[PDB]
Amino acid sequence: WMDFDDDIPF
Amino acid sequence: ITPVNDETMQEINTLLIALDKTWDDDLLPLCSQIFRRDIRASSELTQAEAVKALGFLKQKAAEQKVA
Repeated sequence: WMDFDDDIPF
Repeated sequence: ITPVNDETMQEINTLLIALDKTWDDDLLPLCSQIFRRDIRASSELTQAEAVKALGFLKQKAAEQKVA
C-alpha cells in the first residue's frame, strides 16, 4: 500500500 | 476518530493554492487511494487523515518551486 510517507507524485 | 478541524483545513487549502492543486482534481482522489475509503468532500476526512495529507503537502511545497 502506497502511503503519504512515500515519494508519491502529486 | 473525529473530523478535520477548520484550522487544519485552512492550512491544507493554503498549500493546495500555493501548489496550484485542488481537492476535486488532486487531493480527494489521492486520499481515497491512500486511505482506501471513498472520500468525496474535504470535510469528510478525519483529523488524523488530514494531518497526514498536510504533512505530504508541506513536503511538496518545501521541495521545489511551482512551475
